[PDB]
Amino acid sequence: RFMQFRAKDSYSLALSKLEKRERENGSNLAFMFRLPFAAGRVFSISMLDTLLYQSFVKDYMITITRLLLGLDTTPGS
Amino acid sequence: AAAEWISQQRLSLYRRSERQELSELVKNRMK
Repeated sequence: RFMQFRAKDSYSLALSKLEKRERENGSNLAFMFRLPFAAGRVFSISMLDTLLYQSFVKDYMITITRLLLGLDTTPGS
Repeated sequence: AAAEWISQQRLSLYRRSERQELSELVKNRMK
C-alpha cells in the first residue's frame, strides 16, 4: 500500500476499507485491490512461497510458471 | 536456412546432461 502513497487522496484511502473487508471475509488476496499491485508496480517474493505450497497439490504449477517466465525452455513451448 | 541449424543446436542443448554442463563449465574456465 506504500508504493505510491497519496495521503491526500480519498480513493486510495477508501481502498483501505475495501481491503479490510476482504481481510474480514478471510481472503488471502487482500492486497489485491491496492493500485500499485494491480498495475504491476509491486510484487512480493512471498508469492513464490505460495507457488511452492501450491505444488503440493499442483505438481505442474512450478513448470507452468517457469514456462511463462521463460525460465525453462522446452522446444515447441 | 540458418533456422535449421538453430533448431539442431536447440535440440542438442536441450538433450545435454548435467555432466556435460559441469564439463563445459570447467573447460570454459580453463580456456
